[PDB]
Formats: sequence, C-alpha cells, structure tokens
Amino acid sequence: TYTSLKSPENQDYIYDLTIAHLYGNLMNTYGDNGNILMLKYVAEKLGARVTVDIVSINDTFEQDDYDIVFFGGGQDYEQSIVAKDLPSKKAALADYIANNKVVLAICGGFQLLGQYYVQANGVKIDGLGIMGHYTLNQHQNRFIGDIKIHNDEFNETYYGFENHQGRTFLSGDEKPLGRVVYGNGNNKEDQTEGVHYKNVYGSYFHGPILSRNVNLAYRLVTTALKKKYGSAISLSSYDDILKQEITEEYADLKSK
Amino acid sequence: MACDKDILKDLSKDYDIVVVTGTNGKTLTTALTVGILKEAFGEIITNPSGANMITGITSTFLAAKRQIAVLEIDEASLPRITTYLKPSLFVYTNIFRDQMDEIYTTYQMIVDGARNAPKATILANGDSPIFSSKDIVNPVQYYGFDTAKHAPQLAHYNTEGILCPKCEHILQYRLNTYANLGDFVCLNCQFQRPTLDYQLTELTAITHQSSEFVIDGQNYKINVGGLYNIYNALAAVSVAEFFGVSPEKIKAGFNKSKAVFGRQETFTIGDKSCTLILIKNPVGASQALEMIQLADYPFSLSVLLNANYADGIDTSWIWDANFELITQMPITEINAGGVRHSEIARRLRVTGFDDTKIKQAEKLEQIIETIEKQEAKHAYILATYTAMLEFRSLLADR
Ligand SMILES: Nc1ncnc2c1ncn2[C@@H]1O[C@H](COP(=O)(O)OP(=O)(O)NP(=O)(O)O)[C@@H](O)[C@H]1O
Ligand SMILES: [Mg+2]
Ligand SMILES: [Zn+2]
Repeated sequence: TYTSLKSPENQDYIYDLTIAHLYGNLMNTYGDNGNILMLKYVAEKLGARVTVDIVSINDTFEQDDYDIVFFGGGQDYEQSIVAKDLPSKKAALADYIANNKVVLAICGGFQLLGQYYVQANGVKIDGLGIMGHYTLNQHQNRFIGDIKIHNDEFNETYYGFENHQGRTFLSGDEKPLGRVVYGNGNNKEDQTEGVHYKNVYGSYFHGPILSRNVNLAYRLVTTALKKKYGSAISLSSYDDILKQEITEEYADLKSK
Repeated sequence: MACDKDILKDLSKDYDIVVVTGTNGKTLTTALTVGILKEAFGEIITNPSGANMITGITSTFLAAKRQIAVLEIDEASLPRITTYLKPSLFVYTNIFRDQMDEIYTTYQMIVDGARNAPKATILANGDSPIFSSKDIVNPVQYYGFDTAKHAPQLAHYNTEGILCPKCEHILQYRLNTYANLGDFVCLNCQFQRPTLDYQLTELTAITHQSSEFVIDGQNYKINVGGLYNIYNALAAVSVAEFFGVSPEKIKAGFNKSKAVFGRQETFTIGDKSCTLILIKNPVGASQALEMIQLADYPFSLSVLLNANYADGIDTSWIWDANFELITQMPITEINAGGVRHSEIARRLRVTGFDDTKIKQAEKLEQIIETIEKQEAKHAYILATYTAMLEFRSLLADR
C-alpha cells in the first residue's frame, strides 16, 4: 500500500477523506482512473483533505481505513490476476459494503463485486461473490456506443460510452444504477444499467463517468462525508461548488 | 503483385540484412543506424519512411544495383517476410499496447519472425520487461540505461505491462524512464533486467530542447528534447558497435545523421517564442509535459483538444495523461482550446492548478490573440492532430 495522491499539505480542510484505489495499478484502462481525480477535486471543494492509497494484489485492506473504494476496469489478463487476489479482501469488502460505506465500481470492477464473469471465450472467472449479480459472455458481439440512463430514486440522468461483451444480470436484492433511455446497458434484455446496492454504485460507463456526470461525483462525496461525520452536517450545495461544470454539462432531450 | 515474395527470395540473397521492428521508434532508429553505418561501409540499402510492408521492402531492393540493408519492418508482416528474407541482425525497439487493441501477441509476431532465422542475433531494449519474458532460440544482446539506481519503486499506477511474466506479481524499478521501461526487478522471484551489453552510463545534460549522454565511454548530443530520442540514439549506436565500427566513425556518422531526429516546431506570434507539440496518447503526452517541465523560463501553456476522425473520436485518454505535472511547472497562464475546450479545461482544473489562470477559447484564432497579448516571452502549445493542422494553417495566414 502507498499513497498515490494527496491534497496540498499547506491548505486548511475541516474534513478528511481516504480513498482506496483498489487494484489501481492493474485495473487502469479507458481513462476510468480519471474518476479518482474527479472525487479528489469534488472532495477538496467540500472542505475535505484527500488521501488516495493504491491497495492492490497482496495489500491488506482494513474497511475502517477508507471512506470511498474505487474499483475500475482493466484488460482481460490483469483482471484474471486481480481475480486470484480477491478472496484475500472478501471479508473486509463485505463488511465495508454491509456498513453502507461508498463504493464506485466500473466495468471489470463492477463485474468482480458479483458472483463471476465469463470471458468471450467461455472461461468463468469467480468474483468476490459479495453481491448477487453475475455476468454472462457474448461469443463475438460487444455492446458499443453512447448511452443515457435515468435513476428514478434520485431523479438524475447519467451519460457515457459503453464497450463491453459482458451481459450483467442483477439479483432480486439489487437496484440498477439507472434505466436505459438509449444504449444497451447491462444485458439488452431488461432496461437496467449498472447497480445501486446500499452505497455501492456500479456501471459500464466510460467517460470517465464522474467527469461526464458531476451530479454522481457530488452524490458519492457528500454521501461519504455524511456517513463519516453524520447526516446533520451542512455541506456546500451542488450549484455553489460545481456551477461551471453544471453550466457546461452535455445533456440532450431524447426520451424512452 | 503476389510475386513480390519471388523478387525478395531472389534480390535479398546478396545483402547482409538488419531488421528494425517494435511498436515505436522503428523509422527514426533505422534512419540513424543507416547514417552511422554509411560512415563505415558506404552506401546502405534502406526503405522510405514507413514503407515497412512486403511492397515497400520489395521496391527498396528493386531500386538497388557484399552490401548492408537496414529495413524497418511492420511487426505483423515479420513472420511472413522472414520466410523469404534471412536477416543477420534483428533490433527490437520496444513493445507497447496498440492503444486501439494483448502485448504478447504483437510480441509473439516478432519472436516468430526472428525464430525463422534462428542464427540471427537479436539486439533488444533490455529496459523492456517483455524482451526477457520468453526463452528465445536466437542469440540476444541487450541495450539500455545503466545510470544511477535508486531503491525499487513502483512505476506510476497508470503504467501498462508491469506484471512479472514469471510469477504474476507487480514489478518495481531501480530506474524508470517512461512507460514500463527501466531497471525492472521482481521482489517476489528472481526475474530482473538482464546485464546490458550496450550501456548509456550517464545523462550529462537534459533540457527542454536537447540531451547529452554517454554510451559505452563516448559522449553524444542531440538537439531535440525527450527520452524517446535518447533510446532511438542508443539503439543505432548499439548496432554500429555490434558491427565493430570505431568510436571516431560512430561520432562522425552520428553528428552527420542526427538531423533525422528533426527539431522542436518553433515560430513567433508577435514578440512571443512558441513551441507546438503533437499529443495523441497518455505516455506521449506525459513525456511532452516532462520535457517542457525542464524549461528554464516562464511560459504559457495552451492545450488544444479536437475529437475528429483523424484525432480519434475518444478523448478519455487525456484522463490517463499526467496533466498533474502542470502544478510543478513555471506556467504563467493556461489556454484550454479546440472543439473540446470544455473537457480539457475540466481536465486541467482537476489537477488543482489555479482555475483563475485557466481560460477557454471557442476559436483557435482567440488562442493566437491571447498568446500575442500575454506577458511571458515563451508559449508552449500541446495539440491533437487536427487542432495542430488548424493551428499551423491560421499561422500561415499572416
Ligand atoms: N523509442 C520510442 N519510444 C516511444 N515512442 C517513440 C519512440 N520513438 C518514437 N516514438 C513516437 O512514435 C512516433 C513515430 O516515430 P517512428 O520512428 O516513425 O515510429 P514507428 O515505430 O516507425 N511507428 P509509426 O511511424 O507511427 O507507425 C514519434 O513521433 C514519437 O511520437
Ligand atoms: Mg514510422
Ligand atoms: Zn516474479
């Protein structure tokens, strides 16, 4: 374990957030590690000092040490090696999730929170098995293109780019991150994309998702701060810290 | 011509053939190698820039009439072309992911190609862990950087290809140049960089526009910045040394041929001295930033991001580039430009650089006007391919 990123030491902050960048040096593809930079940016605006630790193969994970876990995507080989290390973090990650602590998981990281995923060529790779979703393969086909989803619990729209062979199916105890307006999403049979379970947020969205969707970036960080310091604290509003990003945000009027 | 295979079997018989292959630096390494060997051995047969497939190679032998050929060969073509050619020497520059894309597949292609001439020597970049990943039949010599070592450290977490090919643990580095290159060492098993046959033993003076270095007891200077030109120089010098060319002939050949590296692209906008640099991928952009970080003057930084066909539609790669370097640079002000002026400005704000000193411009023309009116004498412009063409085009109209 080492610290990859740290807020400047000479600035004052009333809060402290520690981020576990889970396998951040192996699951590091498609700009999805940009999500770390967006969490740090939004956390600093809310008065939090940020520490990011790379917690990778053979590193101990203590759930009490972290406020946000980010688990991104990687190449098939790196993902198969990460899968061999997962059992070593299962107990601590299950406890983290059971305590309603914040996880953002993208692509392979989303698949590996669940039961298993299957590569295009039929090889089944076991996941942490902490959540009930599972991922089937596609022999030849991939889901590729722009996607838009809407979460009805929060009334929030998210935009991104999907590129996955995986077909994810959610278990009965999960919710989707959102319902598809346009695009494939998890499996092209139901209208689901990603997962929302307690304070686990999973997606197939490249972007990175938090660069394209500061609504979700704000949600993850405020949620983490209120879990750490309690729900009675008063944080700066969405509109006050992210006015420029809200003004410039890509959004369209397509329906479904 | 399907019969290009018959011309090669025929015409290539009467040459001592050197093949240069790898992901990057194939053209520049070939050109400098030709320049140096010419000094020792006279006329050298070589292919035009990038004409590195069966057609380009065949045409090269067709223009010629106990002689040396140095050919750039496309990785994918090598297994086929070496069932027709029998090279005496293979040079492996490096192996990196195709960005569009499995490194061991492109690697297996060049291993198969050399395997077809099992007596030919391979001169490989010892700094690439891929080039020590496999039992190889050919004899192998290694070139690399043998400068001061530090204790083992992890490469930056966005680096690709850092798994030990023997034990699947994460490699560390006693020296890291760029990407996964350097004095790699596994802390779990015996795997580590092999003893180098050809050693860059000192970096003497590295600037934003030049580099001086010692290879096997001789000094070299090039008039362009950036580590990748030092590797291309190291590779070409290593070939000349393998061919037994004298130190005095390598120096004379090097100095006459090093103009093949080109120069940084400099012009003026009013009284400002400007440098324009193409960015297209994370490692490249990170290396541009490390180079301009060395500048001994204050400068403006303009970053122009387009997403056209020729740039690539995908801009997610900017998030993997080490733009965090801008907080450790003498930058006076930042211009965010191109069609994606908004996304690149967000990418620069997220570094923690003062956002009052980052200004979007909807039109490249406004970037030029901003640079003309700026206080600092120097300006750096980092641009994607189409942003660079539009920028050069607007400069031409003055
Ligand atoms: N040794 C190197 N390591 C990494 N990148 C390099 C290296 N040398 C050159 N490059 C980059 O690759 C570009 C092309 O240089 P070149 O010598 O033509 O490479 P190549 O292997 O011929 N590939 P390409 O022409 O792009 O198909 C340069 O402009 C640099 O951006
Ligand atoms: Mg080339
Ligand atoms: Zn090892």
